[PDB]
Amino acid sequence: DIIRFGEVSFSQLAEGVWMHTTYLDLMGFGPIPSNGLLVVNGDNTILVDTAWTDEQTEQIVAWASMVLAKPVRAAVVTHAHQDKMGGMAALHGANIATWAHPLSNELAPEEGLVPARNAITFDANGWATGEAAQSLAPLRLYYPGGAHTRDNITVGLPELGIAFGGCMIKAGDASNLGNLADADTAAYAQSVRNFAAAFPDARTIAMSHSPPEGRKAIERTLDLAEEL
Amino acid sequence: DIIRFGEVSFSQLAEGVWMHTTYLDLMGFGPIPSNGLLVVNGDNTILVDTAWTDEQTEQIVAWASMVLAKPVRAAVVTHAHQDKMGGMAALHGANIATWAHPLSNELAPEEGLVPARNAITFDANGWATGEAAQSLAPLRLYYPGGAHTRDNITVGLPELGIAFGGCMIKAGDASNLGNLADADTAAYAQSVRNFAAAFPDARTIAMSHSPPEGRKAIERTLDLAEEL
Ligand SMILES: [Cl-]
Ligand SMILES: [Cl-]
Ligand SMILES: [Zn+2]
Ligand SMILES: [Zn+2]
Ligand SMILES: [Zn+2]
Ligand SMILES: [Zn+2]
Repeated sequence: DIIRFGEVSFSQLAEGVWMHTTYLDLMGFGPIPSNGLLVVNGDNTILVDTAWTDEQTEQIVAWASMVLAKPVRAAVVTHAHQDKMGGMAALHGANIATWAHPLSNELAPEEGLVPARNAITFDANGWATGEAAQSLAPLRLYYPGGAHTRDNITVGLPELGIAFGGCMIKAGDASNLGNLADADTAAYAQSVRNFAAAFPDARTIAMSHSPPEGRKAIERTLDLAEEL
Repeated sequence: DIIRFGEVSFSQLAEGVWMHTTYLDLMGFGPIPSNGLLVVNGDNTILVDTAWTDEQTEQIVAWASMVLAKPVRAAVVTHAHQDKMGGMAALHGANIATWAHPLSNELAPEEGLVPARNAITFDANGWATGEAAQSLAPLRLYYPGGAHTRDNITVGLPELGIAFGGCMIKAGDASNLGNLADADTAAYAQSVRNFAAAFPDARTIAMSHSPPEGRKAIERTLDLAEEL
């Protein structure tokens, strides 16, 4: 079931938790879907990942404030690629506090992308702490290590049993890990393992480029990551 | 009009000149087409580019020897990416002399690809000379400079008015230059210009990822390359 608003497709994964999907024909080979989340916190929403473009990101922001009546107050992006950070400028124009891994902010300019305004502090165990943890709660943010990119992070909602693997996690029937141009192939398997252990009980596994699934998406991804 | 043989699609562009198209779902976003050529030289064919895989390349080789009755005697590859060099092992297994730009041979191992057995000697003007020019005639091979990759080369057939731009050239209605992960963005425009001037009279412009077209494909590609 899907609500289509402008260029955006919204699906409810759980109460207060929506998925947004937008498309871009990145390389002329056909439109590519990209998935993020909208997480309701009281009278507002947390945005996980932008759409591909400013204009698509603006449509997400308007949907949250005008249809959900839960305007976006903070956003976190899962690494410095265009499907996850392409609309950063629209967020900053709306004066929305934005958050990323410190390495995503270093890498974004060379990628043609705008850095977030805040660095997430991750503790020595890979969990967010400090201002990021407090402001983005109930979301739990976890850095699993290098995989799809060196800066990729993951976000979880343990109470609801939902964990979002970003672009690191691929579908349970994947034949490949998608775009490895900036991947960390040596660490990929272990970082999948860390993520699986960071959210050991979540049964709903969401990811950037295919719809939500069960934990087999982790199993297939690790299998693929192990034969790199 | 298209002949489908196994996984391969063959189109005749001119007498003695065929196009081969094969598909691979490279990143899980849908199958991607890749185009090469089969050029009849007397009782044999010259192969321009492999298919995505050994198995697809073997089907091209069998088609040439068994249906065309013009077995492949030499092959040239237009740079070190999988759509152009993925089936190098099948060529060498068939004992087919293979040829590439010297930089494609240096780059191929890190890409997971097998180097060709011969380096093409390009003269100071970017045209092939020596053994490559003699053995691959009537094909004219031209190095335009860095663009889609630093090693990309182009092949022409002036008498037939056909010029093949590889992956450097994109379609007349392209919105982007496809996969720029290894591109040379500073030199891209000038190398498109060099190619356009290397084959100034060809009216049929073939390329890797869309069907043959007129010279507007050059015009649109350069326009895109100029705004990088
Ligand atoms: Cl969990
Ligand atoms: Cl010409
Ligand atoms: Zn990515
Ligand atoms: Zn992605
Ligand atoms: Zn290429
Ligand atoms: Zn290509």
